[PDB]
Amino acid sequence: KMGLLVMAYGTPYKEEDIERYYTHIRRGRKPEPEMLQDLKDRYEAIGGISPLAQITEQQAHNLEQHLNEIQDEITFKAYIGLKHIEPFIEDAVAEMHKDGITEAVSIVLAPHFSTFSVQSYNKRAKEEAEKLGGLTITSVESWYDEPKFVTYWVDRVKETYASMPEDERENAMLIVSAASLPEKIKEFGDPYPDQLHESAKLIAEGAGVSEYAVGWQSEGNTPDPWLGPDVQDLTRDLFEQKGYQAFVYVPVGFVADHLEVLYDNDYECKVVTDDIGASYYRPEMPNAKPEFIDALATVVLKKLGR
Ligand SMILES: CCc1c2[nH]c(c1C)/C=c1\[nH]/c(c(CCC(=O)O)c1C)=C\c1[nH]c(c(C)c1CCC(=O)O)/C=c1/c(CC)c(C)/c(n1C)=C/2
Ligand SMILES: [Mg+2]
Repeated sequence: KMGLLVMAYGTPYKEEDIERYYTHIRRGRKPEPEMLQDLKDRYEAIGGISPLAQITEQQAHNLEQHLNEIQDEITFKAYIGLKHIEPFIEDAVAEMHKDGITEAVSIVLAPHFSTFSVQSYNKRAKEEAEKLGGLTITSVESWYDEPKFVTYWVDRVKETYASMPEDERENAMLIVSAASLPEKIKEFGDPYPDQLHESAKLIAEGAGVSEYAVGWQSEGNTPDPWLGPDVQDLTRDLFEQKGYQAFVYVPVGFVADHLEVLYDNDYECKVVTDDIGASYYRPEMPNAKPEFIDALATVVLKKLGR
């Protein structure tokens, strides 16, 4: 019986939880009334918060079921650990420990390694396990290069391009993005930026797309600079330089239909394309599709040498 610790940033399960989620992200400070209202507005804008938290649940559940289905050596038990939403990462480890689990494999629902989004989760998780004792966690650190994951996006892209009208297919620009982070991660030699660039190349060459670019999105609002250029500005600058008739957005850094994709892409990036008279394209996110789950299953099994 092995533990399967699945971690992610987290999304509120109920609208009544939006505020605390914000506080947690703001590290103890409740958001300003307007600031809070502006987040609530965005969730409504995309159809409600309700569906979002369910996707992460289905991903972990399906991953557990598939891993236990494709091989008979190990029986996995999934535990969700989130950064800003209960069950928190430390709560999930505590529960694995309480349940008697002595060995566990963890994986973050973000393909690129970064200090802020993968290393900090693994660290928090392992430190809690050590404090409890008798629980050893083996952590997946990056999987953006897993061929089945790359293939997933390559196929979604080939399809989008093959469904475009003639004019666009010859004047389209592919934008591969991930969640931006403070530039100070460089102080730690964080390869996050490099992994994104490689992720973009792998997908572009796989789909046979030659015109593509790398951008960042969803940066937080702090006094420090964040990884740029932002997808919105990148789209404008690229249009100004070649007048592309279409932009295809691949938020490879994200795995589900969350706020960053449904809003920051489907709304804010479409605002830019609409403004410049270009079509907007954004292939389906992995969510809990079997093709994606099989990719994660292979990633976990490989980490275990199986
Ligand atoms: C899911 C994509 C993502 C998000 N944040 C990070 C990532 C990887 C990382 C991060 N977001 C960050 C940080 C910490 C930056 C730091 O250490 O200063 C990381 C690693 C926080 C941040 N994020 C935001 C703010 C305003 C801040 C600063 C909070 C403060 O006032 O202290 C904004 C959000 C929000 C809405 C609350 C979301 C959903 C969110 N951030 C941008 C997205
Ligand atoms: Mg924003």
